[PDB]
Amino acid sequence: MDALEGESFALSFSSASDAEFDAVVGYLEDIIMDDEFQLLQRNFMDKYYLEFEDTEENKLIYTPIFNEYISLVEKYIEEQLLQRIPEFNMAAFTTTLQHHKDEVAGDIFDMLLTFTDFLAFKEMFLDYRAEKEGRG
Repeated sequence: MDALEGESFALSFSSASDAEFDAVVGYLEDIIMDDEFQLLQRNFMDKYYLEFEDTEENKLIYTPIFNEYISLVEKYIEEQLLQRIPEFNMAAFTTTLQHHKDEVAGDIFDMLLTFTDFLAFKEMFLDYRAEKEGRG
């Protein structure tokens, strides 16, 4: 496939349009495949997947555990990005990302989606434990 697009796109300064946005997406993938990231993720997931048990009642332990993930993992990603971008805005980034999910690789964000999607977070752990029993 081949096309020609580039006339009314952007005025003169490209950034939040797709130039800078995409740039961030790249720096993200570099960390996702990063060895140090694989260790940290699996390290905490080893305990988290244990606490998250399929039950009919809701436990209060889910509140502290969740906050820990947002302060440990979510914060980790932010810090790593700021190391090169002191003017980064993770707040406005994530908000717009929700809609930009139509352009950016959805399969990739699906992982980060666990930032608020409690359904993806839980389903993620339950799926991890299922693989331990050999299935799929």
